[PDB]
Amino acid sequence: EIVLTQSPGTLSLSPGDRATHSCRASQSVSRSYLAWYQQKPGQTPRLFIYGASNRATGIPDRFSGSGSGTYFTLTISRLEPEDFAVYYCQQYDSAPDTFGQGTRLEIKRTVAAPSVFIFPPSDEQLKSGTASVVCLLNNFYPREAKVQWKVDNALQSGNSQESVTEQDSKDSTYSLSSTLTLSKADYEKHKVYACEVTHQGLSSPVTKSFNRGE
Amino acid sequence: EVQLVESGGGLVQPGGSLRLSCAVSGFPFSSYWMSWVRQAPGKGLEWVANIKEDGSEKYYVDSVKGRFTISRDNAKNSLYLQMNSLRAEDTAVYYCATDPDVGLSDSWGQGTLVTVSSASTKGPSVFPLAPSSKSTSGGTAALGCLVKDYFPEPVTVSWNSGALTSGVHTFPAVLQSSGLYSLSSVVTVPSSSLGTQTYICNVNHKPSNTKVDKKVEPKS
Ligand SMILES: N[C@@H]1[C@@H](O)[C@H](O)[C@@H](CO[C@@H]2O[C@H](CO)[C@@H](O)[C@H](O)[C@H]2N)O[C@H]1O
Ligand SMILES: [Cl-]
Repeated sequence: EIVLTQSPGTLSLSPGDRATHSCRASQSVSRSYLAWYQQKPGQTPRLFIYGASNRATGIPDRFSGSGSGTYFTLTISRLEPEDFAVYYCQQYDSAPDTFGQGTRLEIKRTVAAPSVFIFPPSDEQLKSGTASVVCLLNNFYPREAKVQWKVDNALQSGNSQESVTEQDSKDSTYSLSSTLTLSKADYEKHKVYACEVTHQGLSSPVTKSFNRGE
Repeated sequence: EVQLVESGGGLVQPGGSLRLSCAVSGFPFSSYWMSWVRQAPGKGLEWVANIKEDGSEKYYVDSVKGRFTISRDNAKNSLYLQMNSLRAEDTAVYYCATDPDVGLSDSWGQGTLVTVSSASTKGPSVFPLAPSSKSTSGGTAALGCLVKDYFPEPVTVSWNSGALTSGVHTFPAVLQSSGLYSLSSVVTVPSSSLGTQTYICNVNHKPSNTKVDKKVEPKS
């Protein structure tokens, strides 16, 4: 097996910056049978580079590949906001036609604070024994954020889950949903439900709350 | 117009089998090596198998030798993966993937999720995330739909039958401790539209043949 090792594992660069993605092989890859793919979250990979340096159909000039032997690169000469992805190299010289582990490229932008919104459980859901409380953080950067749920001012742990959207292809922000899940019995023993958000763009943390049943 | 269309995936019992098909159009299929590549949830791409243009040479990852078989039908421009003795290690999105020498960006299929599990398809409950003063300022309101307790992936969510697209964020599903998935989809709209425009989320869970339309009504 030819092992392909990609570096860096993660890369964050701004529009206009030059991005370099490396692919090292454990033995020589002959015939420059080395490809690069772009994969966006939850989407089919697109072939970008084949034969080490050839652009695939529909690939813009800012993407280029180079290399031979054991060392290859994929360059984005001038980043555009639509260029975030995981980039994978693959050799197709000798089976198994192995992939590298990918480099996740994020598009850096200037700090952008989230808008925070809290949504009580719907009447319909409470009917059936469970309460989901949703806290939405909209359109922010960087991706790192801390959401703390408080119930009657007591810090919660273990009863929430979070999910984050892919980067916006035009303005490079993210959005995040946090869902607190309780039994209806537990839900009805408390009054104040609060989501407290800490983020680099907020000079001070922002708390959104409601009182149950109002 | 290059298209690779996969079928044959979905939920399958551990120890069971699936037959994956891939119908190719838009380039000379019979000139190229073809492959299957898979991606386990949250993981990287993994090459599975490939086949020469005439079928006469094929290679496999060791973990599937003797239980997966790659074949092709050049007459029907189709690629196949017959998968047997399936295990949870096989759970992944499977892509048919042309030899990169073809040089076409759009040379992989859309992917089919294979979930190796003894759980049953189960359709979501859909609850509104109603707009209110808490989701509304600066002339815009946020609203949405909580799509809760379904298995397996995936679901699709649209708004107003696809008429509403701007300002939509449909979150990646989270797997709950229950072993069921949940997801929210949210949209930001003009607060002035709340009296006037109807907002409906259209949820399709193909694995359970469940379709739900939920109207999301404003709070005072
Ligand atoms: N073990 C190899 C297999 O896994 C490779 O993908 C394959 C690719 O080389 C191919 O060469 C033919 C002709 O020589 C060319 O038309 C294809 O497009 C190449 N990708 O080689 C096997 O030996
Ligand atoms: Cl691989």
